[PDB]
Amino acid sequence: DKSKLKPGTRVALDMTTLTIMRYLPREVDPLVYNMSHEDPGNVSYSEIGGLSEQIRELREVIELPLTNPELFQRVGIIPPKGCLLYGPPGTGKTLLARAVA
Amino acid sequence: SSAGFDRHITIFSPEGRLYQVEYAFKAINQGGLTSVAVRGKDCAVIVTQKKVPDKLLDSSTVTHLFKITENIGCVMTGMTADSRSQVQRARYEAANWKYKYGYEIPVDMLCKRIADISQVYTQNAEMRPLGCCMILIGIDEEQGPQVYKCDPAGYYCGFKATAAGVKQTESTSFLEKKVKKKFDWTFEQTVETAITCLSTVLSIDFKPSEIEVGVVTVENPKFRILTEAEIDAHLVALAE
Amino acid sequence: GDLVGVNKDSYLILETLPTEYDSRVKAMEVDERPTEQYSDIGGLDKQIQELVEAIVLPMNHKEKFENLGIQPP
Amino acid sequence: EVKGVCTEAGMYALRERRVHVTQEDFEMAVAKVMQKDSEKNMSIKKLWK
Amino acid sequence: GADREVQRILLELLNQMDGFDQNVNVKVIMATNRADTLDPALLRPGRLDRKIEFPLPDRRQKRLIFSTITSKMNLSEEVDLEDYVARPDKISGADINSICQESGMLAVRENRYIVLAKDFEKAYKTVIKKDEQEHEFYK
Amino acid sequence: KRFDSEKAGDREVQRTMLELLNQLDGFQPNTQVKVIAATNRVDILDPALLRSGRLDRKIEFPMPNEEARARIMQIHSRKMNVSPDVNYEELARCTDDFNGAQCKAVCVEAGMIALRRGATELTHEDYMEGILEVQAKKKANLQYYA
Amino acid sequence: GGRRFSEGTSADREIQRTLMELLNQMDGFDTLHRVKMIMATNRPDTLDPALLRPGRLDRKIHIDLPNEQARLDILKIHAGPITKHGEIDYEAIVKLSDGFNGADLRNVCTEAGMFAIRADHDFVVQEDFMKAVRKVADSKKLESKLDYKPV
Amino acid sequence: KEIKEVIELPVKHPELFEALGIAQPKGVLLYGPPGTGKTLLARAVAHHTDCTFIRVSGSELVQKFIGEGARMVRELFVMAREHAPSIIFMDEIDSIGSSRLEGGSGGDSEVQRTMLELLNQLDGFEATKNIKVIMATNRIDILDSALLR
Amino acid sequence: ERGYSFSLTTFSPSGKLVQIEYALAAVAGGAPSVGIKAANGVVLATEKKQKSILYDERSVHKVEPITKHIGLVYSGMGPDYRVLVHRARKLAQQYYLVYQEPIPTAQLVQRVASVMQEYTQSGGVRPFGVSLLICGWNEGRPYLFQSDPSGAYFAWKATAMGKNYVNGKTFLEKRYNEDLELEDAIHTAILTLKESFEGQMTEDNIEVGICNEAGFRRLTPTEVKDYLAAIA
Ligand SMILES: Nc1ncnc2c1ncn2[C@@H]1O[C@H](COP(=O)(O)OP(=O)(O)OP(=O)(O)O)[C@@H](O)[C@H]1O
Ligand SMILES: Nc1ncnc2c1ncn2[C@@H]1O[C@H](COP(=O)(O)OP(=O)(O)OP(=O)(O)O)[C@@H](O)[C@H]1O
Repeated sequence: DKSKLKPGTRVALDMTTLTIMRYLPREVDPLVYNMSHEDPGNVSYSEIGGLSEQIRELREVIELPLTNPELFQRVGIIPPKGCLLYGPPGTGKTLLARAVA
Repeated sequence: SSAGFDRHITIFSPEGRLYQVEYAFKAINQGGLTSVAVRGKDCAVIVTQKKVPDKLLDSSTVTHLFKITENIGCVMTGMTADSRSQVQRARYEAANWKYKYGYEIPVDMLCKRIADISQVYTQNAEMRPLGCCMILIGIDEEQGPQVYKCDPAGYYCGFKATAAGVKQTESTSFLEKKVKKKFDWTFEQTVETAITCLSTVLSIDFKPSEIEVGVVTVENPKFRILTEAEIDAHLVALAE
Repeated sequence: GDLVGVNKDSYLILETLPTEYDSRVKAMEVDERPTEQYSDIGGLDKQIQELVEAIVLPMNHKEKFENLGIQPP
Repeated sequence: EVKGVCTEAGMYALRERRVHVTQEDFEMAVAKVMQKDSEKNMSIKKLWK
Repeated sequence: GADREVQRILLELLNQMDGFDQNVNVKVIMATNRADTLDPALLRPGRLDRKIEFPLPDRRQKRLIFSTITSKMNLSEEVDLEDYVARPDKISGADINSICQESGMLAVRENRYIVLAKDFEKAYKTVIKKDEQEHEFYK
Repeated sequence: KRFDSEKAGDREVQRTMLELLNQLDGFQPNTQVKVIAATNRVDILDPALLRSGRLDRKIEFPMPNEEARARIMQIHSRKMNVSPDVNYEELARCTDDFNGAQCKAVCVEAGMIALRRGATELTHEDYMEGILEVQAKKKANLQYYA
Repeated sequence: GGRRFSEGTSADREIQRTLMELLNQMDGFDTLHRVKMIMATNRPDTLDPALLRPGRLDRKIHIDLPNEQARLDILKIHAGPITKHGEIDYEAIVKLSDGFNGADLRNVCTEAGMFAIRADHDFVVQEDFMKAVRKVADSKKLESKLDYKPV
Repeated sequence: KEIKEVIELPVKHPELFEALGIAQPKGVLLYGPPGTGKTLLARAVAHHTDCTFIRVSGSELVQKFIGEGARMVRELFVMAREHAPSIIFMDEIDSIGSSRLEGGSGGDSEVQRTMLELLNQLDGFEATKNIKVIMATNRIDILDSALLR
Repeated sequence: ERGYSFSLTTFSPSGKLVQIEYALAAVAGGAPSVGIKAANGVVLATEKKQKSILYDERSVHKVEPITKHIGLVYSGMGPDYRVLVHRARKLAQQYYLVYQEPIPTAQLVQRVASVMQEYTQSGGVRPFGVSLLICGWNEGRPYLFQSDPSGAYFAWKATAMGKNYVNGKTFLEKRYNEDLELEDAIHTAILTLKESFEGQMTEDNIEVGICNEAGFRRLTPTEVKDYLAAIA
């Protein structure tokens, strides 16, 4: 299927014939493999307290584009990228990254 | 950026600014208090809450409403130690106007004498610029009421209704919406707006025990601090 | 990230090769700790116990701290 | 900068669809290119006379 | 051994920018944040002629930007934005887009599809909490 | 003592500080290995890992008492031949502002002083000479002071 | 992150180049689609304002420590699955505590568990919590210049 | 007029310079900070000369790994001596040619070998002839001073 | 104080003074102003704004008289302006007590700039952040001078200061001629102030003072409302 062989894709050549056996999608770079595979905490919005104003507001901007973009069609407006969790330490800012993951 | 010692003493920056004086503008906000001045057609209202943290503390030695002369009162925001030093200067130079000139000082001329002194503290580099604000009221002959505001930079101007303290940008935004619709202003119309602006910005709906009212009138030019009973009288009257 | 043994001709994965690393933390590995009797310490016996309460009982009583509902520091 | 003045005077006559050029076209052209941080002000260079 | 590598990139850039071939029918566009920082051999006319500044959008341009965003937005029938045009505390162009998004994200949240002219005020108060005024001193 | 960007210790420390900190609690639970990390200074630390979660069992080390130091000197003297007529009241009284390193250091020196004169025993005279050998009699008459 | 500036000891020139790479790639010429970014720090005072400008980081959010009911709620969460008898004066624990940290109220739930296992008790008593706070209160107050100044 | 009678005059009438008793110049440095007459005057003398013109920018000799960027230095001049009526032009000798720094700290000694080769080739072995070099860069306070004697 | 008295303005290694150049930066970012000298009188025009509808315009005045025939405006900052106004008020009195004659306009500017220069060399203080425009119609001929935070005087036909002053400088360079009348000068002064203004130009947004040979005269807002009809 030579139409898929886009100029800049990655393939696997034969050792002797040298012709193309199988094309390969991308690389992984096993350095950043380690930034993928780890468990957060199996936490369930119940290991966190006194923050439901901030939590629900944060979940609003993340969950809705990745679940239901039809609301954003009915408005028309494109959703924004992301948020910043600034705060004086120990408040529980790394605990949220457990929860959303 | 910072060149020389422009973060420390009152000299200029390469951007043509300075920094100590604009630090002093937000040296008021450590006081944690907001005061509102409203001038009507025949009156001038000053309203200011007070915070009483301790039960072991008097309800008499606290209120910032001071009396400069018999026809001029004021209110102070910012820190307290710098405020009372500012007031003794204003009491002192009001009396020298009498001894030198003979007649009672106008409320406008007093703000020049204060803002000149605050200028010099900005000006010579080896002294502190006294961060606290200043609001005056008073009745002038053939000019009606006036409201002024001295600043720690050293400038003043007249106003119609202007608050100071912590919350201005919500308080002045409300007063603009109140003034530009061109309503009447008599006496109790002026007092009720001075409460409800401070009521809606602070969002408290309080008991008549925190705020103090310092109105002056054309018919009675004496500076007068209202009783807590009659403060409660106005508050239930505007209440429907 | 694994250092597998590879045939020189077929290029086949057949070995595991236990995967060492930099020599610097190898130089940091200090084994064979001599047994020092706690009574060599004078006057600091409260801090000794509070340490032994902190670490050694999490090492021994692994299941006492799990059924109670807490986590050892 | 002589080229820049020639291009800006040419560009001013372009938008008017005109093959002619005035003395004023160059006067606004040099003033475009003469944009420096040592601003004129008359007070930078006269206090030091 | 690093500042020499940046320096040789500059010299390599300027040679094939303007050397002996003056390579025709190509155009070079650049867009940084600060131009008083870069090399004064770059800013010379005949190598870079258009010194285009992008200032902050003033008044009479907010009405242009508000018109274009809300041309695609299905907002309210009788809201006016004009009170939030003459405001001080200069506003960058991407802030307007954020205000329009923050309004709509508040508009979704109570299961609604249209504007009641209160979410715009929340979004405006939300985005403005920063450092502020000119202090009415030194004019 | 962070947020301070001042040369030269403004860049190379804070990451290694952080890569420590994000390793301790971090994202994944690290209930496999215990950290018993120790300093000799408290207030220079910034409150970043200084809170709970990380190191929370604050173990202060007090100054060793007269009774603690006299106990320590008795421990280090146990391995050697000592005459039993040694008062620990005199030892605890004369030892002031020492630690376990310095109480050991006198006990080594007082034995070697006894090695010089060739006796097989110890007395309070040896330790007083051992104490004076530590600082080597710090006394400079500044001569301004009457 | 941090702020751009002038001639700056060439090690720092790299990190600005690393930062300029990050500013371009996540929001630049190309369209970042179905991708969301969660940034989290403690010092948002001095950064690049081109990094904090909206469009790439739309809604920043502050997260405060004290509520006096959150510390009640944090306490109920961490002391959820612990064997006791219900004789727990939570209010006096809330009142006497300067915990200010859900990890600290996790630490308080750890300490009272440590005293309860002493003297052979499967249950946890309220006095263990009172010893748990005073160890926490002492451990914090033996410190100085513990500043907490953000933007 | 200086450039015409420092280049075309040693070529078209060498017997004049061989009659006084002094040797002919070969080294020309051009410098002007805003770039005024730094290429036009080069390209003009490259136009009406009827002589071979070689232009090499001072940014090309860097080549990826070691030695290769050094070997083509001498390979240029033997081509330059192959055609005796020729002039080599250098463009922006500012990076290669700055300063001999330390080796363990920064100031990597890799392009330094070429600067050693360039200075020791034209006058290290034999004083050659009919070879005129032209160097054009601004910033005459940051490049090395040993080739400036 | 103690006896420090050390000048905090010294020469750069280049050979320039640093703080005066920074004080000129504060003047350039101030309120715009214009002044035109037109063979029968001199017209001063400043540009006064108000951040709210809550301020009062009958209180703070920019055009300020000095003797009876000498006016004065500024373009820099506000509180420092009022200092050297009161200084110049007293400074014109010692002339009139001694000489019993109104002070010439050139004689003030020699004295005011001498106050301002000597102020910068002395210790412990910063320079002012105000530039001035002084005018007056003394002995037939009118006058128009300009000072600066360095303390140097000039003699303009028509200048401008504040924001966008170079734009107003080129505008007057084409607008001004050899001579006009006083009313034509007012019409071009509002024209050049309308260059960098904002949309509302009422009787309150500008503030204009003239100098007749009959004397100094400050314009009330009634005429400025009436003269702004078909302005520029
Ligand atoms: N508000 C809270 N409610 C419940 N638990 C909390 C809360 N705050 C912190 N925790 C506890 O803190 C731990 C997570 O660490 P946390 O996120 O507090 O560190 P952090 O706030 O990220 O510190 P830093 O800001 O210095 O990076 C979790 O084990 C959690 O039990
Ligand atoms: N005397 C001149 N006559 C015509 N054009 C000139 C003259 N001097 C300079 N220029 C213009 O200046 C531009 C720069 O060319 P020039 O050779 O002077 O410097 P340059 O080589 O570009 O500088 P650099 O060496 O930094 O690249 C050219 O486009 C040229 O047209």
